[PDB]
Amino acid sequence: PGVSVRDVAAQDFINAYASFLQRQGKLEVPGYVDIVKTSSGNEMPPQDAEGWFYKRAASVARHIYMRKQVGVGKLNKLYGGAKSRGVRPYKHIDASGSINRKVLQALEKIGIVEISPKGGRRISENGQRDLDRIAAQTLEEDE
Amino acid sequence: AVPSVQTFGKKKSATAVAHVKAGKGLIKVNGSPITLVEPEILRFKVYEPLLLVGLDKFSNIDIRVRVTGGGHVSQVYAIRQAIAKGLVAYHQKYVDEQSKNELKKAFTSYDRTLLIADSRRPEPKKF
Amino acid sequence: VLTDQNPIQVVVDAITNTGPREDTTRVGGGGAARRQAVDVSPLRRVNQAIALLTIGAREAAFRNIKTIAETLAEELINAAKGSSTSYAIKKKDELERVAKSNR
Amino acid sequence: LDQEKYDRILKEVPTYRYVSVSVLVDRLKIGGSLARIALRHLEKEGIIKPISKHSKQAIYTRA
Amino acid sequence: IIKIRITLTSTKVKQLENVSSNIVKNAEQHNLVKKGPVRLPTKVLKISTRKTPNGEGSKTWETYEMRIHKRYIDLEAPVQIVKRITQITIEPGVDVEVVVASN
Amino acid sequence: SLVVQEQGSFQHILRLLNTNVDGNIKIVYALTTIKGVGRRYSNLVCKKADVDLHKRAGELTQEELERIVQIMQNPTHYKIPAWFLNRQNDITDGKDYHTLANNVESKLRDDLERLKKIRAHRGIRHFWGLRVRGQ
Amino acid sequence: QCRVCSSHTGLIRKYGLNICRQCFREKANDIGFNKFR
Amino acid sequence: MRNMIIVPEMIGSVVGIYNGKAFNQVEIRPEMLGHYLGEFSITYTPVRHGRAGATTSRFIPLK
Amino acid sequence: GRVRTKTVKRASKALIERYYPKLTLDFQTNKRLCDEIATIQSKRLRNKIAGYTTHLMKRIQKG
RNA sequence: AAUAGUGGUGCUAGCAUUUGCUGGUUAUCCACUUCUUAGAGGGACUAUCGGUUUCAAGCCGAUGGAAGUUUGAGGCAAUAACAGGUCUGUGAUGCCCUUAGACGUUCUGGGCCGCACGCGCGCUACACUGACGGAGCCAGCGAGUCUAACCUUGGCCGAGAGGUCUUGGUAAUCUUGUGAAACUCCGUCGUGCUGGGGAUAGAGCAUUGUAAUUAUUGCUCUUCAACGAGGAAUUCCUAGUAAGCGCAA
Repeated sequence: PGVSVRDVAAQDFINAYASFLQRQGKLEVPGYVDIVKTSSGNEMPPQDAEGWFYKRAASVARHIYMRKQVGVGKLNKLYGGAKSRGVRPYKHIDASGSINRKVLQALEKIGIVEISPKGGRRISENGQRDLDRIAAQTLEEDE
Repeated sequence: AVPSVQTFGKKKSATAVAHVKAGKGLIKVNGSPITLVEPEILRFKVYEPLLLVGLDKFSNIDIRVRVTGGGHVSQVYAIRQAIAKGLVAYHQKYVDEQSKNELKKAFTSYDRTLLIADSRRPEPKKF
Repeated sequence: VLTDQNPIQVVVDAITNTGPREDTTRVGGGGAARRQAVDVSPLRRVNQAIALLTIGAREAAFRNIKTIAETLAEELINAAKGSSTSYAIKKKDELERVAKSNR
Repeated sequence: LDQEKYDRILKEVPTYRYVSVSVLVDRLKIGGSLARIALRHLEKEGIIKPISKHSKQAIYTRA
Repeated sequence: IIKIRITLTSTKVKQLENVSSNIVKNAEQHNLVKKGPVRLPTKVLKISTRKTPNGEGSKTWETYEMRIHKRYIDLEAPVQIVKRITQITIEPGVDVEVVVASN
Repeated sequence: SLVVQEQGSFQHILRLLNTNVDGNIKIVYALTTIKGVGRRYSNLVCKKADVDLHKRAGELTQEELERIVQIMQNPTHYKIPAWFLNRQNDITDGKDYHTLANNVESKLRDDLERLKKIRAHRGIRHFWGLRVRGQ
Repeated sequence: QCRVCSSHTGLIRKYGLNICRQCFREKANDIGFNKFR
Repeated sequence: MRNMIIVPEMIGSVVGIYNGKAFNQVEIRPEMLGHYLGEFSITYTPVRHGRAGATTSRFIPLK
Repeated sequence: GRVRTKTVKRASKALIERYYPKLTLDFQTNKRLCDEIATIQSKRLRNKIAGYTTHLMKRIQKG
C-alpha cells in the first residue's frame, strides 16, 4: 500500500504537481522569461505564457529521481527537438544554459537537490522525505 | 533458499534479462509496474504471455526484468521473450513436465516467436 | 457508430465486390495493341482488391479539412454495398465493363 | 455575429448520427478553433456520448 | 612479496597462448596466489582507400585491417620468485610489462 | 467553452500608419502584416500589451491601438534589450531604433547610395554588386 | 611533406604515419596491414 | 597594402606604388572612415558577355 | 541450388568400395568414421562427403 | 572476470507502512558467471517422411530445428591494341632554355570563385499521415594530450555564440549510458499558395590565425520574393531488402 516515485503516470504526474507549485509561487522567476526561449533551435517562445517555468522546473526534479547526479551538460543534451538550418540538412538540438543554471539553483532555496561529493547536484533526505511525500500527495489524484 | 532462475530475450540487439523469485506476484519492468509502457498502442503485446494461461499461477512468483539497447519498439518484443520463457524454468526445475508442456503447447500454437527469437540481422552496404 | 452491427464485417464483404471477376491483359499484342481473353487467379484477385480501396483515400484526404479516418469510414461502407459512388468502386467497374467488350 | 453561432448548433445539434469537425466546417465562417470550441462547449452540455478521444481527433456521437 | 600485475598486448594469437600458459605454469609449480588471464575485447584498425594510382576509372574501394589482442594477469609473489621467470619467457613480436600498483 | 455573441463591430480595414488589417485572426498575426515587424518581433509586444492572446478585431479596446504603437515608438522605454532590434549602432548617429512598415525603405536607399556612388566609409569594392549584377 | 611518388596531397594523417597513399598500397604489407573482408 | 585598416592620417594621398603586378592605385577620398586599405585595387575586370549566348549551359541534349 | 561437385562425388564411391560392411544407413554414426579411415582437411568437407554416401547407400538396398 | 556484471551481508535514506516496495556507496565483506568479453571445441548434411522425373542428376511440399534463397555478406584468382601505369621509377633521353636557371625560394595580389537557359548523384519543398509549443526518452562502429596542447564533464558569467575556474582520460576504466533523430502523448493552429517554403538580402555580437573585403564559418532582429506533384524522356539501390531517420571516422 506504499508507493515510490516509480509507479505513477509520467505526463500527468507533472501536471498535478506543477499546478500545486502554481499555488506556491515560491520561485525566483527572472525578468526575461517573456523573451528568451528554451534554446536556439526552437522558433518561438512557448504557447504557455506562465506555467512553462513551472513545467521545466518540475520535470528536472523528476529526472534526478532515478538518477545519481545531474550536472548541466546533461539536460542541455536532453530537451526534445531538431535544429532546422533552412535549406541544409538537420542536426540535433543543444539547449541553452542560463535558463537551466538558475532553475537548478532555484531549488536549493527550498531544500530539494544539492551538490554530491562526486560532482553533481542530487536529492538528499530533504526531498527524500518531502518530495516523495508530495509525490505521495499525488496519490489522491489517482482517484 | 528461494526458487530463483534467470532468463533473457533478444530482438535486433536489445536484451532483456529476467529475475524470477517467489512471492505474492510482482512484475517489474525496469523498476515499474507493467501497465505503464510508453508505446501505448503496443500495451497489449506485453499482456499476451499473461493472457494466454489465466491469471492463476502467480501468487507464488516474483518477476523483475530490466532491459538495455534497441529502440522504443524492439524492447516491447524483448521483454515478452524473456517473460514467457521465464515461466517454464519453474516448471522445468520444480514443477513437473505435464504442467510444462500444456503451456508450451499453448504458447507455440499462438506464437512461434514467443519462445524462439528471430534471426534477421542487418547487412553491409556498397561493400 | 454508423448504424450497423459488426465493424470487422464491413470490410470482408466489401472485398467480395472489389475482387474483379474479369480483366484485360497487360499486353499490346505485337504491334496491334489489343486486349485478348484472360481471367484472374484468386490469390491475385484479393491482392489488387484491397489495394485500390486504399489509394483512393489519400487524395480523398489530400488538402481538404477532413481526416483520414473520416475517409476510411465512408469509403468502406460505400464499398460494403454495390453503389459505384466511391472512387474505390467506380474505377474497378469501368475496367470490367471494357473487359466485357475486350476478346 | 450573434445568431449564426446560436441557432444552427444550440437547437440543431441532435439531428445527425455522430459529431466530428467535418460537420461544423460546413459554413465557411466556423473556423478551426471555432469548430473546436463547439464540441469543447458541447461536452459540458452532455449531449456528446463520447467513444474515444485523443489530441489528433475524437470519436463523438450525440445523446 | 607485493601484489603485481602483468600485461601483454600482442598481434600473433598463436604466440600468446604459449606465453600465457607458461606464465601460469611456473607460478603454479610455486603455487602463488593469482587470478586468471583476463582477455580484453580486441581492437581493429581500418583505412578505406580507393584502388587506383591515377583517378580514371570506376569507383569502389579497399579496406585494410590490423588486429590487436590484449590480455592481462594479476599476481602476488616474493620478488625473487618473479624477477627470474619474467626474463625467460621472451619471444619476438611479443610485449611484456610489469605493474606493481598497490595504491 | 461557451457561446459569446458580440454585435459585430469588426473592422475589415484598420488604420495604423496606412495599414489596413483583416482582423479576423490572432492579433500577433495582425501586426505581422506590416513590414519591419514579424512574429519574432511582434511576439513580445502583445505580451507587453497585457491582453488576451486569441482576440479578433471586433473586440479590441480603442486605447490599445494607440498603445501598441506607443510601445513601438518608445522601444527601449519598457525593457527591450539590445538584441531585440533591427537598426543598431548607426553609421550616422550611433543610436538604436526600430522601423515601421512604410519606412524600411527609409534608411535603405541613402544608406546604399553612398556605397553605390560616393565610394563611402566602407563601400569602394562593395560598389558594383547592387549596381551592375543586382541593380 | 611530399614523400615520393608524385604526391603532396591525399596524405594519411591518421594513426601518425604520414604516407602518401600512392605509396601505401605497396608498403601496407610489411607494416602489418592485410585485407580480409 | 591590401590588409591594413585606414588611418585618420589621410587627406587625398595617392597611396600605392608597385608591389607586384596587379596595381593598387589608392587615392584618398575626403574622409570616409573605418575600413580596410584593400578595397580599391584591380581584382576582376567586369567584362560582360563576349559570346555568352549559351547562357549557363545547354538543355538535355538531342540530335 | 545445390548439386554436389565431383570431388564429393568421386571420393564418396571410393569410400564405399573399401569399407562397405562397416558403413551404416544412419548418418550420425559414420560421420564419426571417415576421420578414422581417411584424412579430411576441413570439417565442412567431411560433413558433405559423408552426407551423400548414406544417400548412396540406400540405393544398395534397392538396386 | 574492481579495466564486465548481477546475488547477499552490512553502515544508510525513504519508508503506506507494520512484514514491505524503491534507494545507499568503496573496499561492508562474502558467494557467483545466466546476461558480457575472449580462447578451446561442438553443431547442418538439405536431415527425416510424402510426391515427381529415363526413377537418374535433381526439383517441389511437408513436420523438427538457433539456422534449410551456395544458410546471410564479402575477400581471393589473367585473355586482351586506351603508349593515363613513371618518384630521389631510369626511361634501365641528347633540346624539356634541360647549367643573368624561367625548374628555387622567401617576399608579393590574382587559380577552381563573375550576366539570361544544364544532360548538375539525392539535397529544402509543394503540407493536416502537417507545422508550432509542452512533455515522454531509446544505439551502434569508431577517436583522442609531452615536447605539448587532443578529448572534454560540474562550478562558474551571459539570450544564444561563447568566456573564465577546474579536473578526468595513453585507455573496456575518463569524456560517454556518447540521453541521436524520425517516431511518442497533451495542446495551439484551420486550409487560403496563411502560422506551409525561406530561396536574395541590410543593421548587428562572437570566435581561428600573419592575415576573412569578393559576405571563411556561427548566433541576434528584420525581410518572407521562385515554388499548387512536374512535357518528351530516363534510374549508383534486392527481405530486416526498397525507402525514410542518422550525425561517428
